[PDB]
Amino acid sequence: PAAAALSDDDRLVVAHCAALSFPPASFQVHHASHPYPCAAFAFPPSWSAAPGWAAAGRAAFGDAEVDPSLFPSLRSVGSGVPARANAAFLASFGALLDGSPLQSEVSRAVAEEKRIVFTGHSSGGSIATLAAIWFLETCTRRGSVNQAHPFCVTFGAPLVGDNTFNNAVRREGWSQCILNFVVPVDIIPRIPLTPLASATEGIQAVLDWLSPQTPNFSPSGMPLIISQFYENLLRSTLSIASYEACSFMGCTSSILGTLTSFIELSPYRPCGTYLFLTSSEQLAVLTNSDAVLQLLFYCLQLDPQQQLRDAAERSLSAHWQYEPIKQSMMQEIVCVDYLGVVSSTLPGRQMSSTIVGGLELSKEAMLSLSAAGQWEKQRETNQAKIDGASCTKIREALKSLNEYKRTCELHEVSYYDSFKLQREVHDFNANVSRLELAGLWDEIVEMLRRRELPDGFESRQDWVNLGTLYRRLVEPLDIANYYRHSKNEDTGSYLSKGRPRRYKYTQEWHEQSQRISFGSSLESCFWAMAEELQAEIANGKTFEDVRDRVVKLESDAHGWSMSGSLGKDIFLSRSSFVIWWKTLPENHRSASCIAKLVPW
Amino acid sequence: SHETKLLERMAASIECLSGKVRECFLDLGCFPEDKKIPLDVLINIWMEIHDLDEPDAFAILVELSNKNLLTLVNDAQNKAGDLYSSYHDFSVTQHDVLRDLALHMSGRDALNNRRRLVMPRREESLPKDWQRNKDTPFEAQIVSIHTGEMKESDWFQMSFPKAEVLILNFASSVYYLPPFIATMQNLKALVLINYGTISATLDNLSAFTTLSDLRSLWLEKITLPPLPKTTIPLKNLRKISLVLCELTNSLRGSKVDLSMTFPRLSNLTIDHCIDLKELPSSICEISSLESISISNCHDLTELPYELGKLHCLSILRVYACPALWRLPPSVCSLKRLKYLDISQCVNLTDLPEELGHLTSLEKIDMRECSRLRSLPRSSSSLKSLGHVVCDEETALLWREAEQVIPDLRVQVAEECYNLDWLVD
Amino acid sequence: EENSMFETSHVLGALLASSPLLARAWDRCAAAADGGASSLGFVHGGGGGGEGEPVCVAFSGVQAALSAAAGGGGGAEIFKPVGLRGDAAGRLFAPLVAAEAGGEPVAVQALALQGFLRLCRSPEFQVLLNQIRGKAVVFTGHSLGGAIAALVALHYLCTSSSSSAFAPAPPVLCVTFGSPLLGNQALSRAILRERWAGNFCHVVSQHDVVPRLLFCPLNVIPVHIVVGMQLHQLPVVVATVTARMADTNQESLRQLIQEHAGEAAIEQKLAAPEIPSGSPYRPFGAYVLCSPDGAACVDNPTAAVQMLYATFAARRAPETGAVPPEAAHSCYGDLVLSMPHHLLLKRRLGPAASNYDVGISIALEASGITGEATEAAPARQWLKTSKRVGRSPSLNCASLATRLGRITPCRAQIEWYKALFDANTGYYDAFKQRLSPKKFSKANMYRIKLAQFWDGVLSMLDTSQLPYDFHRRAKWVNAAHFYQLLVEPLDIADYHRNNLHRTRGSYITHGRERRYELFDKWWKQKGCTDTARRSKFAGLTQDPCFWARVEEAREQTESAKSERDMTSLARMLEDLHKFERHSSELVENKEVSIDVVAPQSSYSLWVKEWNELKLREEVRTILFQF
Ligand SMILES: Nc1ncnc2c1ncn2[C@@H]1O[C@H](COP(=O)(O)OP(=O)(O)O)[C@@H](O)[C@H]1O[C@@H]1O[C@H](COP(=O)(O)O)[C@@H](O)[C@H]1O
Repeated sequence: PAAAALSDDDRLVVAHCAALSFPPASFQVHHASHPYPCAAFAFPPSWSAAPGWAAAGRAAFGDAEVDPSLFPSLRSVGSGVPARANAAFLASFGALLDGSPLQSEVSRAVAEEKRIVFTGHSSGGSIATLAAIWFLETCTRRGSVNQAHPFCVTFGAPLVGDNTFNNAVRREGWSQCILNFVVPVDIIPRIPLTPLASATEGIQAVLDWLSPQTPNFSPSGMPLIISQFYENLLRSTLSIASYEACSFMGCTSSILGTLTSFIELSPYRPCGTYLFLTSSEQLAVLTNSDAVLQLLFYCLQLDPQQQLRDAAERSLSAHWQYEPIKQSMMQEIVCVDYLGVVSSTLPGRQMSSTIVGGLELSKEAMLSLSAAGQWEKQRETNQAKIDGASCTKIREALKSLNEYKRTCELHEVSYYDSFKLQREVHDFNANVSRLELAGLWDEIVEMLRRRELPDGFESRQDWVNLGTLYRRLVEPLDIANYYRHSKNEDTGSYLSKGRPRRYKYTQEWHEQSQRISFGSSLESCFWAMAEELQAEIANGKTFEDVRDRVVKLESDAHGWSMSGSLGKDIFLSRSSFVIWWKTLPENHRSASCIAKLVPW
Repeated sequence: SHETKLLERMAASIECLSGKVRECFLDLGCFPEDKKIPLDVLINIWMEIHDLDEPDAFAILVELSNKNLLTLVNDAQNKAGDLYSSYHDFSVTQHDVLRDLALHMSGRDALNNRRRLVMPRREESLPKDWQRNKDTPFEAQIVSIHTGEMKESDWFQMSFPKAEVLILNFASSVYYLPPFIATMQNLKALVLINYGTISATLDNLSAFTTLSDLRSLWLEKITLPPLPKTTIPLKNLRKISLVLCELTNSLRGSKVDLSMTFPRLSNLTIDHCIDLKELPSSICEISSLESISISNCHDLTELPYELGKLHCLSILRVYACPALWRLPPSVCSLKRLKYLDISQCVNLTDLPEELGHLTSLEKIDMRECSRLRSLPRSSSSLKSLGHVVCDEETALLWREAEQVIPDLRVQVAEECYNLDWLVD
Repeated sequence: EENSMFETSHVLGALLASSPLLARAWDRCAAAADGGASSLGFVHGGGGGGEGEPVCVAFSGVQAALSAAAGGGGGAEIFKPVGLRGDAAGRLFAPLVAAEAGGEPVAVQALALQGFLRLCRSPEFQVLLNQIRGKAVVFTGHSLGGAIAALVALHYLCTSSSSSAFAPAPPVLCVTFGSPLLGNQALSRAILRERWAGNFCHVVSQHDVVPRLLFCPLNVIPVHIVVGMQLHQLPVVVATVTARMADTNQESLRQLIQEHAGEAAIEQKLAAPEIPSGSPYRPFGAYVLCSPDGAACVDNPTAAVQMLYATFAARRAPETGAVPPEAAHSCYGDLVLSMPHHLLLKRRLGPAASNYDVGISIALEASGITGEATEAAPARQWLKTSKRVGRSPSLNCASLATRLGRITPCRAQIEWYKALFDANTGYYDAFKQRLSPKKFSKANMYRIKLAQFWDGVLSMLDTSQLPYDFHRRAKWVNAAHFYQLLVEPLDIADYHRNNLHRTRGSYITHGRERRYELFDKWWKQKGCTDTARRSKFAGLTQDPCFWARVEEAREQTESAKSERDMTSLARMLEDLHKFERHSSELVENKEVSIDVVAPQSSYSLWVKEWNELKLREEVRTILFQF
């Protein structure tokens, strides 16, 4: 990860953001020309548990779905599952977009050719993360891809998002644009891990202590509710860390599934690059999300001789210690990698609580970090195998099927009709190639479901183009196999009930790349809609009852033929569609949008 | 017409080739029309007729096939070009026009006392012209007969003093051997291919006693009658080919010393034997045997225990035998073995532990042996293996043996699917 | 290898300890122990958080212990195992024992069964069962009563499958908070085969005697000490039971139970079912071995026994006095309060080969064993035996996908063979009659290959090398359904060609393969968890066993053609009429393939023979009454 190292321009930007966040709704605009012209948008923090942090809802964690209009890419490409985030934080950002003039200010800086950045402290930095993603979505959708990527600098921001949310940003490649500075003893980033709505009194109490405006001059000291809340926070952090630890370690126990329904697990996961402030001269940089989550707990373990009241006081005061970042960033700071150093350490040797980058971790912490590092290496190894023998075999099978299509096209027949009959040896050979292709593609889909591959696999143009070619050449063959075995009379329609998941995944990959409406690229599944129409017309229904569906089919065929996505074997004067069309009533045939594409 | 405009061109092209090649072309023409011709029987009859025991017969066959004169059908799952395995996996198919030209060339000779007598028709009765010319028996070396259900009364007196081979193609449930089969004193090969969909029996067994100097036999779809106590020594017999023959345990009840009935038998081939529980142990008492080939037998449960008594076997080809599960230990004590084939043995649990004693072994074929997942350690002592064909799963097993034996080569072969089974 | 493998038991133990579920369970257990002398069970309560917290129900079996102590111990008299299929009431555990054949039925402890029956007598228990229906229930309890709770939990789950016809069953978790062994290995196998072992937990103290005293043979089992330990939880026969405590050597008793546990912990490796001298009691579910340092969760029953023996054998320093069973069984609250505190402490360390060894050592220290003692030397090796070696199940499924893709062309060739003979006789009759042997051999080869591949898949499933959700995936279940519907008639033809129906028995009852039954169950579950008339005959027959029924009907008709006894022929004609009606209904809906309606198919011949038999006056008279 060479991108982990911070360039001199990046360090200067971070130092400028720190000054604005910690000066010596109401967003602030700051313009600076050092090192390059830039505009900074600061977001004030929130010191209210409700509705600032937790809204009014029956959910125990305050999670809500993301608005599709504002964030159309924050979703699972394969399955279409929308991402989730904090309800209060999402609502606050939406108010700024509609009410605040922030939408006008960000456009002006773009017109000034200035790279924009987002900065914030505590809950303010959480909103800045959403703002940076929103700017990325607008630029990506339009043709202005030359715009500079936003810089999201956060200082101790609470965890916001979900597993789907974290996966989406990594797939696009926007994780490098988000920088998170977190003190190892800070308590604020770990607050979302404990249930927020269930325990609001404790959250409000600690927020009042951390609020600079709120006076905190209790003669006795920290209230007992805060001390009790700290103990519950540590226990809650242990539960979520342990549950996620078994995921990448290989536990696979039948009791884990049942325990999920009986214990409360926080859905929030770390997102972006995290830079732990281990010391003044060192800055641990971690990019793996799993490693960051483990570090959030093992860095708060109690000392051998210390009370929970004393530990809570240090954690509370650590939230207001990000000020020396600006002064330290001016000089060179060793950006020592943490996952590499832990992995480089020999097993057994130096297994004690060594410095290991300045943070004296525990024995279980070393094992957890090592397991997380090996999990990342395993995923890279799986991609190498898929990109090797598997990729070569797919291309050879496609070449064989292309020749079969060419051979049938020379006899003025469609390869769809020929495959449906399955008369000669050529049809059998095509069937063998189709079965081999299905197995190779299913392995890729199966591994993607369980996250055994890097998040950027679905964004590579080589695989997207290969999937489109595979879909637009073999789907009609699969449709013919479905209807030649009379599988539509015992299960259902091809487009409704029985459709391979691999074709759905490939279609969604192509739609996302071209930024088109989802579910509109149905050119491959053209014969399926035609066969169903021919089935209904012969099941008792008349043409007048289904003429509404016929004209929709004709309109889609005309539009696809203009772009060229439509197959060239549909109007070869000997296909089933051409013969069926001529048998239609003369009134429809006389006035149709495909009256000239047919080989009359 | 086409006889002089086009057929005469092919006749003149054949006339360019002189002697052995032309007579080989005529012999191929005499074979049944549109029928798959195994390579082994064709090579055997060529060696018998033209004395081409040397590989010059193979060279002549290659030269003939190089001029688009005969089609050499070759199995797709074959990694050997012109090896011993390929020598028993090919087939020869001739074109109709070339066969018609050969028939015209044969008809150029006299009707009687010709060199080759062929009747290219499916008429149930015997040819009337041959009956008219039955007064003067012919001396044709090759005679072709194509009749349906024929009984003893449906025959008349023929003789062939100089004949060495005869082809009999028929389709019926029973058959009676014609009396004139007792006329050739130098008959060397007999063909009894049956087109009947039902199993066909044979009659006139005493005629087999009259047969002498016979060295080849190719039965197909024929129910083998039980062998009686009578010796009937076919001393000159060397090769027997049984394809789709239902023994019906007739040889099970026969207890005759096979060292005298078939003393010079060398090659035995059992193909597509539908009903065969176990081969008799008497076949282990023939020391002259050198090539056993059991193919597509789904009922053969166990090989004979005393298989090592042969002490002369060189090629063992037992493939497509799902019922077989273990190999007899005596196969370890079988010197001079060079080609072992256990391909498509789906239910082969393991190999014998004394495989190391199998010296001079050169090629092992264990393709599609899914159950076989362990190899004996003695296999590391085979200092003669040079080529092994097997799947990828057993490649890891052979990875240990390939280090000890430097010249050992492991070839990975994948299953191939075809639709030829329907063609027939 | 070892460097790439990590130990996960301590992580699961920490996850269990961090959650307040154990604390709430112990609070309910203490509430029951404080005055549950009434016939009604412990107060359900719910905790106020009906949605946030699942309903927590405790079960104290002190009254059952008093009833047992009234009749005295006698020696195994209260510990004699009792079956479920034959004895007691099989209605409660019909899904548990509806197929029992091996080493006795599932069986259960007599005292736990008596307590369960006593609880079932009270209508308030049934009312509470009705109230908690459709929700999540946490079943707790201390000592034998906890085991009783487990039984109750089982019963609840044993009925949940009845209610969860379409939707998945609600999650119910039982803890039993430390109880003696309930069932033998048969019960554990029955629970595991139902995918039902993940709903039970067990927390056992390091030096507790009750959870491990059942390891000794039943003839020497100290019933008195266990019944008195249960009695001790009651607030202050009782004098006589407490008198048995004093007249018992703690050191000698510890020696006996340690010897018995050592004898029983190594018998698994030397599996000798011919010599079942030891007590049949075996643990089930997952055991959370707890200690003041921490916890360790073990799921392998053999590893559970090994770890239990290791942790009891490993004694603390001799300066500590002999641990009394009362304190050992009555200190669980202190441990519940202590383990999270110790797990939240960053204890500084004061030449490990690999990370796996470090994890094993950490788990052993959390389990409470003494590192300096020699008992840790075998236990580590035991911990190495429990862990499985191989690739992840996800990669196994990914490889199996391409394996199935490569094997499918055999099924395509079988389909071609079937389509070849679909116009004259049918592929079933052609396969049975072995017509065209040159193609029958190829069909048999492909069938054998497909059967071997599917048997290998099933064997991989049985070993637990595949994901638990394998049977709930559309691709695998539909592929299995296609393979079954296409190949099973060939298997039936092969079975009936060897005349196995007259020797082995009926194919549907005894001759059917486990693979086809599993595939049918998978299809049925898929249909439940998730019509226009067919204008043409289906490609494949919907009923995979239709041909077996046809053969049975033909045999019955042939027998009836010669049967003379009116009483027998009446029932055989009734069965023939039932099958004729079923076949007519199937044909009218066109749910059968065209090869069934083939002119020379066996179905047409059977129909002709049945009509000829019906033409008989006696058959017509018999059918007229029916
Ligand atoms: N009635 C059915 N019978 C048998 N298989 C079916 C049926 N309906 C769908 N399928 C297949 O089941 C898979 C769904 O699992 P899916 O991939 O979504 O994964 P999950 O849902 O578990 O995550 C898809 O591949 C469907 O493939 C289509 O059906 C033909 C099968 O023919 P084939 O056996 O030669 O392939 C193919 O031609 C394709 O038209």
